[PDB]
Amino acid sequence: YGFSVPGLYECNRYPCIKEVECYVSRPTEKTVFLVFMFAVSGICVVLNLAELNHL
Amino acid sequence: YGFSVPGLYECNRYPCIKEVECYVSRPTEKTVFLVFMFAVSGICVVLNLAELNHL
Repeated sequence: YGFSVPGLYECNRYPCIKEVECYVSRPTEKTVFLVFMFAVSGICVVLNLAELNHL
Repeated sequence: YGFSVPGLYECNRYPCIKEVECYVSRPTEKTVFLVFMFAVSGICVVLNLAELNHL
């Protein structure tokens, strides 16, 4: 997924003719959710590594 | 105009986004009309040249 959800998409899949432009819903909220989940998962990873090192 | 009227056109003029496809009305009749007018004009040109040469 990367780190952001763009508001525009360029699509060239059949049956679309040549290349078309499509528009996404709530890109900003989805970006915020993505970043927050990444941060929480990183914290979990750090704590798990600390535990493993302690063992 | 050339010698034919194609049935499809590819257009990339503002405000159209990128390139779009457009469809023409009665391409075959217009092609026939174009060729017929060209032939008649050519006959007229030949006759006029013959007259001028005679003078």
